[PDB]
Amino acid sequence: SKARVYTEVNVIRPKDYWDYESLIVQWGEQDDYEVVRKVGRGKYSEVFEGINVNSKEKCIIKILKPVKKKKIRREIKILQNLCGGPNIVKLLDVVRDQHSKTPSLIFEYVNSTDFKVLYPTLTDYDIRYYIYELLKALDFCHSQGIMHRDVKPHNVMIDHELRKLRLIDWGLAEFYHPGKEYNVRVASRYFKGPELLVDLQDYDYSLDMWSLGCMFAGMIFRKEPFFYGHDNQDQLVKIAKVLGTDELNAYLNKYQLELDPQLEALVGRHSRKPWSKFINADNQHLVSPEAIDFLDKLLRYDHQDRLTAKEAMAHAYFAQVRAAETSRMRSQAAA
Amino acid sequence: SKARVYTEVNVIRPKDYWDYESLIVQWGEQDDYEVVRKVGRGKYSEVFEGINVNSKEKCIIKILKPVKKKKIRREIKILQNLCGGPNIVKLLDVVRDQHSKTPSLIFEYVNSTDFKVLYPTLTDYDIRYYIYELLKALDFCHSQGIMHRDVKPHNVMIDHELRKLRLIDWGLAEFYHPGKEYNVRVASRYFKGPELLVDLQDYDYSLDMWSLGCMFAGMIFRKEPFFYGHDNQDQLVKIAKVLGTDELNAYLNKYQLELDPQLEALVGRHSRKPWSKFINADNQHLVSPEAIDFLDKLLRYDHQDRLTAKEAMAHAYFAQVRAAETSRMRSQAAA
Amino acid sequence: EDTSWISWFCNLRGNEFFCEVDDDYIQDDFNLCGLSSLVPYYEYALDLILDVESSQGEMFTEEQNELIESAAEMLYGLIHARYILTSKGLAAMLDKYKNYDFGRCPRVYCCGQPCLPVGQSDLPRSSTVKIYCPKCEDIYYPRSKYQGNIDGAYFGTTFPHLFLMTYGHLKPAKATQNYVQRVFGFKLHKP
Amino acid sequence: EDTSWISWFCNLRGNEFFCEVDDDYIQDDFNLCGLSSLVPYYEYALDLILDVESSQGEMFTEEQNELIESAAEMLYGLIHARYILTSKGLAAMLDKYKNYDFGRCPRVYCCGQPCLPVGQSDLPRSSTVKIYCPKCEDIYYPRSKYQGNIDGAYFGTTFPHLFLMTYGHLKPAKATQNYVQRVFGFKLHKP
Ligand SMILES: O=P(O)(O)O[C@H]1[C@H](OP(=O)(O)O)[C@@H](OP(=O)(O)O)[C@H](OP(=O)(O)O)[C@@H](OP(=O)(O)O)[C@H]1OP(=O)(O)O
Ligand SMILES: O=P(O)(O)O[C@H]1[C@H](OP(=O)(O)O)[C@@H](OP(=O)(O)O)[C@H](OP(=O)(O)O)[C@@H](OP(=O)(O)O)[C@H]1OP(=O)(O)O
Ligand SMILES: [Zn+2]
Ligand SMILES: [Zn+2]
Repeated sequence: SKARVYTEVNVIRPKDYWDYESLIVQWGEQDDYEVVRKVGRGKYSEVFEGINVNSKEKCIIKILKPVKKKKIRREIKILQNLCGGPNIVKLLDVVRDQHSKTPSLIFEYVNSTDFKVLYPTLTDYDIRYYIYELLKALDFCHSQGIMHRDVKPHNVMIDHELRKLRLIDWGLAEFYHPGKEYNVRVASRYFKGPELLVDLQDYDYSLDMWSLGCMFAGMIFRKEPFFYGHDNQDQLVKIAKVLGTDELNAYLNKYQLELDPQLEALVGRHSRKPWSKFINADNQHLVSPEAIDFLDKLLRYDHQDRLTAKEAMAHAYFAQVRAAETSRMRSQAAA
Repeated sequence: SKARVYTEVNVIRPKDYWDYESLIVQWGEQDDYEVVRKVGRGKYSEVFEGINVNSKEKCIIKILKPVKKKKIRREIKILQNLCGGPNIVKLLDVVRDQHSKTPSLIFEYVNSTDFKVLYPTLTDYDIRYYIYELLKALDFCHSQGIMHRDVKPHNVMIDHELRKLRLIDWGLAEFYHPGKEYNVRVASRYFKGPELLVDLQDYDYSLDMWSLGCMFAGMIFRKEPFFYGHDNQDQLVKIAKVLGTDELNAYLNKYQLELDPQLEALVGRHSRKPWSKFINADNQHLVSPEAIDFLDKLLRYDHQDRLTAKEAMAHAYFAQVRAAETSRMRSQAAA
Repeated sequence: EDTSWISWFCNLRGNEFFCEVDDDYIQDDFNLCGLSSLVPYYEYALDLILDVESSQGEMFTEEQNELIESAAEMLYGLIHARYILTSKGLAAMLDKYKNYDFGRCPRVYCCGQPCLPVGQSDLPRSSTVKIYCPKCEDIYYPRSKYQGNIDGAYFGTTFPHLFLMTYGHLKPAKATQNYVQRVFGFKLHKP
Repeated sequence: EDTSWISWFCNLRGNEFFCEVDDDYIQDDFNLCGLSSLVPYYEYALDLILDVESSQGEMFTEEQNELIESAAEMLYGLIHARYILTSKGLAAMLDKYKNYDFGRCPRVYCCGQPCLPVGQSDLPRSSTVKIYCPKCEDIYYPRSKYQGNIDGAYFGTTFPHLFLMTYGHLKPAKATQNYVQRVFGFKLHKP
């Protein structure tokens, strides 16, 4: 299996672009940044709000917890290659405590509200806008030969006041090399694609599109998480009860994969459930027919049959967002 | 025995003037004075240089070591009665530490050089001047019915730069009440008068004149102390070897006193030695015939035969000093 | 009941400033990065910590046995340093501070403000452990010999400072009064 | 040789901060002002310090003899307070400071600066004894229990401060280094 788009990005580009294990670690001055307070309590790295001592401009400080040196270089190299990109978090500097060499990544200041607190207050338009802004980030990183592999609400930071969206924490991101078999222990349980659950190791950028689909379903249907598995096996069972098992068997037969008999017994046999089943009076205002068609084209077992980020941006669901972006740049060119 | 002069001062003046034991102790604000450094290490009280926090004017702080409450009141009452007097140290305030009530006397700033270091550099004129200035202080306190009783080099402070002399430490001073018998454990050994050494308890102001004579002899003859006794008994022996024993017997017979046989054995029998005996090429410039006549009229066994401070100021030895002071008055009156 | 290495260790004289690092945190082989190298005896030192019967623990002489204990001690110390920083260990340390297990400030003008344990550097064998008083904001030496010898890196220059903003309410206000240098009721006149 | 009450007392655990107050100072009945009153068992405490055979020390029971020791201690402490202030006593204390008998500062940034003993007030039974570090210029609590209980008035708020202008050369310069609140090598935000 090879990606439908951006397949040879890392074959075309030189070894220095994707060879993160040989990256030179040019540290900056840890004295230049002063900590203010904790923010995120993730166990891979701790997050703090800080300031540049000179410019006094705020910033985010992400202190990395002891992992393999190559994992640190992977995140830094990816952040460097994507730096500046649309809606990608901007890495400003990489410093370490001068005696213990404890590394810290310096980013632009976020000032966001977490997805869980904010989404219950969003209109259908705001959902389309933010999904569109997220797709801009996904198309960019995919075009640069990189898969995020940890798409989830916590990793999408939104400052609703300023309508700014940033895709953060590239700790699990990886370079796409055509035909390469990757580790399946990526993404958060609820957002893991079928490829991870059935051991299809030569997955691609399309994995992020499944995770985006899971987030989208959780938003428009107001059910967080949409696929609520208690473990990795149950996660596939939850998916099979919605998408159906006939489509799962066709997908397994297409890629010559077979499930362990214990897992196949758990999945059982189920019909495909239409997305209309999940609509209720409390989520109706967020579920338009275009929303359903868009979601249906993301949540497919076959990774090669899912929309690309570019194809997703072109969907009729975002016609209003694209028209508003075109009207904004016309009224801003006059003012 | 009664004093030749100022006999009735404390009989004339009211009980409140001399009744120090009933003095009201009106303490000031200890916070108003800040210590700077130690100066004198006397064991009755410790001396320090300080400043008034308000005026910032320098001052001397004399902290009194635990003594009978009446001894504290005696020094304060005497300082109050003599305050302002010519060449008398000026008491400015009396304060104590607010929790331990440790008393401290506040005086005007001295800034003097001690007698021992200074006198080897003094001219005969400077000696006459300072002796005259000391006599002014003695006549004043005697006129106010008070005996200093501790006249010695350490208690005469001289700032030679400004030609200022002050008589300090009135801790041993006492009011003269005619005929009264006093304690003989006063004055420093080398300056104790014969009356203290033979237990004539009804002594008077003339005791200070003996002490002054001892200081004067030490100065003009450059021998410090002039009478160098190893103890109280030997002190009388040292005196008897200069003044003679025939004059001592006449003095003892006059006041119906008799020495203890062991003391009379120590004294033995000696002729009177003329003051010329003590002259040498190194002290000649300080010993004039007037100096000898003046000294001879101070160092007499009979306290009633010694010059008063007023009589001493009138001696021919001070004729040049009086002419310089009378010329200064004419010049100061016009300018 | 036989007290596991973790629970027992904390009760030794001077070594009480150590919280019980959860078994769930030691079995989490991810936190063990770096330690897997710089610390010798690694498997036999971790087997002793989890109290599992060693496959060659029987085969050691008196000479090897004593050293495994000292290696498990260095290990658990550096383990403790990373645990006290996590949101889980932060909670566990708070409780010992509540029951003043980390003593009280030797400076009189700090009233009786309790302190936080901290090592002079996050570097092993380089420094003994010290304390931090939040009221005065300075650092001091321990009060007992049994405490003043232990390596400080087993806490690091990160935990007391993290505890500060984690619990903002506990940060006390500065000294009410100031030291009066008084000799006989009179302040030292300094120009 | 028979160790007189003075010489023996100084060797007790925690009570070593006391210099041998000369007999030439106790037999000087002039310094004994005030003490002549406030001090319990006044004469029996003074016979005890000079080790003189008391005229009734025979008939004194377990309850009576015990109180004489407690009166002689309090007395000798207040005696010590006035002796250390005299030019004679000042010299004797200097020697114990030379051989660091008055410990060293618990503040780490004091580079191992020895301290001076001092009571919170020159008032008996009101306060325990504390120390003064000349480098930081602040006051702390003792390092041992045996020292941290003794009444401080036996030294007073006058002696360590007297020691300061008596020996000007010993006054050390301030701390070169200062405490840096670093969390992972990053200075704490003090706006
Ligand atoms: O890539 P390596 O140099 O082989 O080292 C890493 C890892 O260290 P890093 O995090 O520095 O990459 C381990 O090294 P230590 O923590 O023990 O120093 C090592 O452990 P071993 O020495 O026991 O082999 C492990 O080795 P292995 O590949 O055998 O598991 C290996 O893992 P990775 O190659 O997967 O990064
Ligand atoms: O309260 P105390 O500490 O016991 O003081 C007193 C008191 O001295 P103060 O009034 O200055 O405080 C008396 O002093 P004098 O009137 O004799 O000068 C005298 O009282 P006693 O006759 O009751 O003993 C005695 O001092 P001294 O023995 O020199 O006469 C002395 O009492 P102590 O002998 O107990 O110290
Ligand atoms: Zn403090
Ligand atoms: Zn200090």
